Amino acid sequence: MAQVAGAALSQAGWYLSDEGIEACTSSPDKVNVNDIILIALNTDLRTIGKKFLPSDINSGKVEKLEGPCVLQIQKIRNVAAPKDNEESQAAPRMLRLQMTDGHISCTAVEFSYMSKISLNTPPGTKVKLSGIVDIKNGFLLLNDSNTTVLGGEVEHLIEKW
Amino acid sequence: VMKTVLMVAEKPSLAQSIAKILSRGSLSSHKGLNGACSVHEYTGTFAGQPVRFKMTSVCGHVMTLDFLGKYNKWDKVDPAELFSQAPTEKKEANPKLNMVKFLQVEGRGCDYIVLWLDCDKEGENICFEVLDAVLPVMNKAHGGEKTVFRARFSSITDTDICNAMACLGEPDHNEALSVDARQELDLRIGCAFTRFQTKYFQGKYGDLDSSLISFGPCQTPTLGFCVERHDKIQSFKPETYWVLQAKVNTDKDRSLLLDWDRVRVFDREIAQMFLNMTKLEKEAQVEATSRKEKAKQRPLALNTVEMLRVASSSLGMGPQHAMQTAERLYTQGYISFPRTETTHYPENFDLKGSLRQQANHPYWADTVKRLLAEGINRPRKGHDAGDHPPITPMKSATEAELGGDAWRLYEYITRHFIATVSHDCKYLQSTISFRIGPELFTCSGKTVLSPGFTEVMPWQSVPLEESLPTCQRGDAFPVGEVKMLEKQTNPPDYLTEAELITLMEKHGIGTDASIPVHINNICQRNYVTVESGRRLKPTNLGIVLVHGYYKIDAELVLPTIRSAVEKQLNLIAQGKADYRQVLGHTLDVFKRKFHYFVDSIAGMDELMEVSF
RNA sequence: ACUAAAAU
Ligand SMILES: [Mn+2]
Ligand SMILES: [Mn+2]
Repeated sequence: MAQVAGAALSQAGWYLSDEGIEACTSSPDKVNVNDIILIALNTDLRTIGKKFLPSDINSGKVEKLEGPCVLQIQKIRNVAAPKDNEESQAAPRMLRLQMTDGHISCTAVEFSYMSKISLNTPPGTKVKLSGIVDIKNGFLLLNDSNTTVLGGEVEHLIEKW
Repeated sequence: VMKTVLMVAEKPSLAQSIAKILSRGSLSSHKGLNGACSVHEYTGTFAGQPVRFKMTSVCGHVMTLDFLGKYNKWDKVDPAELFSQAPTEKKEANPKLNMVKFLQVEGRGCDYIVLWLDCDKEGENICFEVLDAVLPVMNKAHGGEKTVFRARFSSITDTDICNAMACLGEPDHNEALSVDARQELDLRIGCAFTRFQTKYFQGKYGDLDSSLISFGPCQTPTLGFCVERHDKIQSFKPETYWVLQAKVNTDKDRSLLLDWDRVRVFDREIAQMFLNMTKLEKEAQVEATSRKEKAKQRPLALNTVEMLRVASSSLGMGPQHAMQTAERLYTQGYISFPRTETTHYPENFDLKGSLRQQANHPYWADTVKRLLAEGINRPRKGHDAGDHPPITPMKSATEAELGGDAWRLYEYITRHFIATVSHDCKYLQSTISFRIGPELFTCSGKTVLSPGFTEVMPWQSVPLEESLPTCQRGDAFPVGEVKMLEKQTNPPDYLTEAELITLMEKHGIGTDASIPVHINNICQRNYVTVESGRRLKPTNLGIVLVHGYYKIDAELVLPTIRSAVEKQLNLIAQGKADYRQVLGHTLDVFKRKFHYFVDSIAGMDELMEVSF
């Protein structure tokens, strides 16, 4: 019930800890892999999961990221438009995502238009990284091929206005 | 004994033109008591019977609304009772022109009246003032036969005037009531607020002793626009953004500057990543070669708003100065009516003749001759407001005739007229897309093929730039250097007169004949100052007034309120509401607002205490 | 000596 469940989480992509896995609602003899994921999409990765990213992603030594991972979005800013008008037609959309595994923060930059992440995407939304993902300086290149939005609400207020 | 039909026009020139057209050249002229309006007599037929025709003029509004009695004196009244206590009467306008007496001595025995007045709300109001001036002195109309007629027209062309005379109608009383309600609202609100503010400020601050602090439903929002622009200027924080430019070379001589598709990166680290990801490359590939034909589109007809905008922008004239120059030109007979509101030419206009009259001027003689030879292009379809034909030249001129500002305005008007019947400017836009490493760049340029109206408006011209090289997909080119440029977001500048006129048009504040008056008024009351480039810089007086209005009740400055009141006025102009009901329901609301303003004046007091 | 619109 423990080792096989951890294997299932690893296969799915999540690299949580044992305490976090048991924290995700796992009623004995009730649910194994689907409901735990269902509640994990709605609970804070910082309070649940374990680190799996390298030690010094932001340093620049890391050149590629391997393995299918899942991370939590903390902030999304349009780096191609000024702060006063965060949305504008002057420049193509380009979002500077901030992502976390619960322990280490990293930054992702969008090359190709991604009609799955927008300025209206709630913080705490989960993004799954598939395949090899390049990092150039301290920034992870994200496109439509290597990013899948899994949704989720982590009980966060508006933090706006 | 044949009867007489009295016809009235809003202008002496309009009356003369209409009488000449309807007379088929058989016109008799006399001068009236006023000395400006004239009387034109000619024989004809009106209702299947011989009848004399007496055409005359009324110089604008016969009467103007004002308070009657002591209430016109400021020291012996409380402005609070200017709302629902002070009686109002229509006294006179330009009393030196005895217009009422002129109409009475002209319509002494007239059996019919045909109101050849302007087809707008002000036209209908003058229709009814002419009616209540002349109807008492007309002969009694026995039987059910109608004795009052109105003619609906837009142009001053022969067949248009003749058919308009053929199909006559009846004046609309609701539109006159709408105009009267608007006049009462504006008079009461503006005179109450201005009296209060002037009597208050002059009694506490000495630097405003001879000043006139004036509030109005049309100048306060005009000042608010400039104050809002000044607020944007004073509350702007510049931001730093980085743009990558790549310079490539193709023919060993020409160097192409390449623009970035992902323009305006606002993070230094991201921009540095893109630079390090691109500059280590010495070859660029070509992906897209777009060669698309497009046409720059010719202008519409010239309305007063566009003429004022262009005069303020390029000609360097104020709105009131431009209006005065246009009025002088129109009176001298060189330009059509300059207070037109229409961008659409009449379906029956002598465009070819107007161009032919401009066929002996060295600036555009060749262009006019070629256009007449190849046939004029039909003017663009616009908006027909049924007010007046658009501003068009009517007589040839030269610098030796007009001179200076009048010549410049005439030149712009006739160049616009030649352009609006010319061909479109066809230009090929060529874009080449380059790949440098993993990043994209584009290079765009334009090459003209048919100048069209560009020949007569050189300033709406596509710039002359070298044609892009003939490189197809897959061609490789050497890139010299790829550099990152640091730039800052420039702050917006103060409102220009053209932009303010555009905002007034958009929000319905002011009219075609009141925009220059409002701009000049807010300039003369020392609310704004005209700087270099016709920029309206708000003064401390304007800033304190608008900011205090926002603190107390912002609804007195917001542009939308004038539009809302205008909507409620059209409610009775269409007959869907009651004149007295709407009048009272607006007056009481504004009276409550004024009382709140009086009780809460400490806001503006403490806001002005710091700056005088 | 106001407000807003027509007029030369
Ligand atoms: Mn008129
Ligand atoms: Mn008008």
